[PDB]
Amino acid sequence: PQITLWKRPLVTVKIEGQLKEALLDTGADDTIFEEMNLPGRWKPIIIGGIGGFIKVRQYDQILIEICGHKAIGTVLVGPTPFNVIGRNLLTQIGCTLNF
Amino acid sequence: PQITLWKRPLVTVKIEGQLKEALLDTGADDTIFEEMNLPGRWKPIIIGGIGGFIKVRQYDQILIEICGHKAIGTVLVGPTPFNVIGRNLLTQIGCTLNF
Ligand SMILES: CC(C)CN(C[C@@H](O)[C@H](Cc1ccccc1)NC(=O)O[C@H]1CO[C@H]2OCC[C@H]21)S(=O)(=O)c1ccc(N)cc1
Repeated sequence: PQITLWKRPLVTVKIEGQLKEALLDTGADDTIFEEMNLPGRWKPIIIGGIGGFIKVRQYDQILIEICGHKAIGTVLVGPTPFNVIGRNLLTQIGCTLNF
Repeated sequence: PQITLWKRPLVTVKIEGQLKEALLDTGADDTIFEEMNLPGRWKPIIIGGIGGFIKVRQYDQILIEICGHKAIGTVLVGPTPFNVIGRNLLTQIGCTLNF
């Protein structure tokens, strides 16, 4: 799908059987979600952005189906204001910017 | 141009005679640059990111020339870690996400 940027690029994702909306965020290197249960071993890390840094849990090789496209990669869990799909997963669905 | 997301989507920008690289950021509603001077009056505002908020100066009707495409709109100036071109200006160059 082609997506214009007049509104936030929020898509519906299926992750761990749960339905969530997330931002397709080209300014995010990695994917991060609100608090939720995910499988496998995790490690506490600390990501930062505009204004400061948060503590999250890094889960590896997590599956997400993003607007009907499947991707596997690292998903971080923690107090993010929005779920964001970052470049680590955007690449896997072959997402590009065009102008 | 078509831009893949394996690397950060940086582009060279010309703004008020200055050359800068800025992140094509589809998760940013607004455009913000590190400290610089700009024409016109400005109003202080607060913006919030993943882990906190920052005090920035808001400028309106600022000319930005992004990768050879021109746009005019709001530009915020504050202690951002990376210059980001938000949707308020991505929309003006006809930028779209495609996958
Ligand atoms: C620090 C920057 C490189 C921006 N980042 C991605 C960006 O899309 C965020 C993602 C984002 C989205 C909503 C809320 C917080 C963060 N948006 C953002 O900070 O924009 C703010 C300035 O313009 C305004 O527009 C909305 C928020 C304001 S980030 O969220 O901090 C980030 C950094 C690393 C990872 N792995 C994931 C996300």
